[PDB]
Amino acid sequence: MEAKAVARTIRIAPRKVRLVLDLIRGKNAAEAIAILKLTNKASSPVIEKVLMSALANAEHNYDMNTDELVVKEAYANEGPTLKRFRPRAQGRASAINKRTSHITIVVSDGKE
Amino acid sequence: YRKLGRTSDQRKAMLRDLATSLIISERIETTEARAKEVRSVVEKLITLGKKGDLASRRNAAKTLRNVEILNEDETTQTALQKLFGEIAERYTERQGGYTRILKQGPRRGDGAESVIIELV
Amino acid sequence: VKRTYQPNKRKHSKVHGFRKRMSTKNGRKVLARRRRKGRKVLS
Amino acid sequence: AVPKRRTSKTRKNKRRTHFKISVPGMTECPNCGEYKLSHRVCKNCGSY
RNA sequence: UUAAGUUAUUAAGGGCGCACGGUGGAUGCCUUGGCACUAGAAGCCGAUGAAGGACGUUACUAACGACGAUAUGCUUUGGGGA
RNA sequence: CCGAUAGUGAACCAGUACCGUGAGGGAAAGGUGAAAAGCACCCCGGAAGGGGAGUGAAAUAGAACCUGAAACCGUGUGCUU
RNA sequence: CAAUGGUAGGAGAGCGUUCUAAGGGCGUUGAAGCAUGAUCGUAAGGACAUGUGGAGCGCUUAGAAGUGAGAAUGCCGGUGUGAGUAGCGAAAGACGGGUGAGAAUCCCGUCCACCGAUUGACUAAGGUUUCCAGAGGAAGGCUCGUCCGCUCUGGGUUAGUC
RNA sequence: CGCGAGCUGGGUUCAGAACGUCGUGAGACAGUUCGGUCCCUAUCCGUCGUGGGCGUAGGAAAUUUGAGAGGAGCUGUCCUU
RNA sequence: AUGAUGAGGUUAAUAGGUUCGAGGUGGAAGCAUGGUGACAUGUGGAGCUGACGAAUACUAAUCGAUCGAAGACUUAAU
Ligand SMILES: CC[C@H]1OC(=O)[C@H](C)[C@@H](OC(=O)NCCCOCCC#Cc2ccc3c(=O)c(C(=O)O)cn(C)c3c2)[C@H](C)[C@@H](O[C@@H]2O[C@H](C)C[C@H](N(C)C)[C@H]2O)[C@](C)(OC)C[C@@H](C)C(=O)[C@H](C)[C@H]2NC(=O)O[C@@]21C
Ligand SMILES: [Mg+2]
Repeated sequence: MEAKAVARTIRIAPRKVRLVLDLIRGKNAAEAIAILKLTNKASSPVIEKVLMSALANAEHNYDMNTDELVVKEAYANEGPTLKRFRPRAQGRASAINKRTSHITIVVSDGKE
Repeated sequence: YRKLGRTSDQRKAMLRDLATSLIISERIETTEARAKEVRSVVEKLITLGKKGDLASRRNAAKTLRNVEILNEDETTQTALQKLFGEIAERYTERQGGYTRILKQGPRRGDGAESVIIELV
Repeated sequence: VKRTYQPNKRKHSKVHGFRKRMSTKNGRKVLARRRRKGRKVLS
Repeated sequence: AVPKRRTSKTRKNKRRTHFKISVPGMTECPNCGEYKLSHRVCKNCGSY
């Protein structure tokens, strides 16, 4: 029915990963893969791999064959942020938040 | 024409170097803008080669870099000689073209549309 | 610009350093406080 | 030259309504059936 | 059909409710460690080299204890018990 | 009397990170489970991760590990514009 | 039958939090916390049910207090907004081949360019292992990274005359 | 005494110095004189341009009237009569 | 600025190249003659010529994909 695949503490700020996931929401598996592999953004390779894992999970665990799969829902939410600093002018230091992302994708057969 | 995000001396140099390298390899990979701008330079050099008179040889020597190609059987000859002995004959009957361009997908480090400019 | 602390091992160990603090009673004091405090670098 | 007040969540989400990435210009490749970008060479096959 | 009049639909996005996630480390429970005392010891250590250190020491090896070239310990007298 | 923003500055290799030329100043940081039983194998991936299977009473107890609030960030939508 | 706006302020009655004494109770057949709900009292507030939770905690009377926070440009810790904005720290790169999961960014080659009283060679002060050869890619490199002054392993400094 | 998050900074109003005057003195004078650091990446309203969505009871391509709105709006000399 | 606007996508002159020309510059190269040399003369208004005008599919706009109507009531005339 539903296959799950998650990538955690990915090193991409969640605002940036969500821009690519706003395309594969609700599309077919083949079309979704073609989008990711052709969208020229940074997060795209890391998501094409979370999708891949879900689909493999589906086949190997549920016999859910990949020709009928649709990204039921796919989202991304914040992760354990890493705090750093940049030496700025006049002795002052400003902060730099290197963020992360918890990418989730679930693909469904639409059935029960 | 285009400026390629670069000065005049650095562009003159880049265009002629890219034209030479194309002549060496007969197909190269680069970004669209520079392919679109080397197209004319390489096409004009081949024209200087379709005549072969000493004037055109001397005049095409301005652009090409001085490079040496090792052909099969350890035979050696320079870019001018290639242009005027192996490429003039190939396009003696064609009245234009001389080059094609095949767009490719964006590269990784940038969003630059890489292309392959090849001698047709 | 020439900033402060142009390092120099000899002067560092001359103006400071164990034997210099052991040369004056007040020098003997700072070692006393630093041991009471349990410091690891005494001079 | 400093924000006189906060930009509420409403205003924030409102401004970024038009801030989105477009689906790629992809078409199916005639030799292999895999998707490719239009006017580019298929990277899976290598055709036209 | 034509005139006049009236009224949906829309949601790029937003709001409000609700559901489910994340982030974060409040709260509750907990104690290794502290705080204030009481009663009794004890209230001098050094040229016999002190107090405090530095280097070392293990089968292998950095740190912490312990130890000192007899070094991750030796002897002896007693206690004990795999 | 205090229960981890408290109680020592220090429950944890703390007068230590660290800062200062130096006197000196001076932190932050406890909690898996009863038992480590600390996840044999398989699947995607270069790996990090994950998803099954298994351990366990429990694995949204999987080592950043008890409970897990709010700010904040998302994904759906019933009613609205 | 009369009275009941109220600030500085006076008076009175109370609700709550921790602990203690005693009495009486509840608890893996699920305590405290946490979340939700359309419940009760005049208020401070009190219950009940359902979920998570995996061991303590209520009630009556009375005692004691580190007892109630929304403001102190308060302290500590988290997370916002500005915003996918400013910035990416003086400069010339191009292309072929190779390596890899991945390459404008790593290795080799050709061409081109910059310095050249120096961006070259030595040697002091200072720093101490940054030195060398393999290997790795979390983190650090203002991007990427197969690379490195980064990480792991093993090595490397030889004087009668300096 | 419009306008410095649009500009200058000559005057004036910091610290230096000097002359005249006052004060025993330190110093003083709206008395002169030479010199003297002008920071800010625009959130909102406002304004100048430029897109997308939706509505105009079907979906469209072109030509349009004009409810309104804005811009202009100055004037000399010579000759003739 | 970007997006818009406009000219075009093979049943094609939209851009590049090729050919011819306008305009600009001013006598290319190699020869032969003359000079000891520095140079000069003829070839030959030659040679070169970014955006400007025209012709030509030689090269690239090849393949394909997405969005987009079926027309409400009420009343009056018809
Ligand atoms: C570079 C960035 C920094 O900006 C600045 O320096 C700017 C330039 C400065 O502009 C001005 O000078 N006025 C505009 C120029 C006015 O000319 C008239 C002739 C005069 C004079 C005068 C009089 C007395 C004294 C004095 O007595 C004395 C001493 O030593 O005692 C020292 N001198 C120099 C005096 C000189 C800011 C903006 C200044 O504010 C302004 O001052 C005034 C008090 C009031 C102004 N308003 C309220 C009317 C105000 O707007 C401050 C004070 O700066 C010194 C800003 C404060 C906040 C700072 O400290 C920041 C952090 C700066 N510090 C720094 O590093 O970044 C800065 C931003
Ligand atoms: Mg500095």
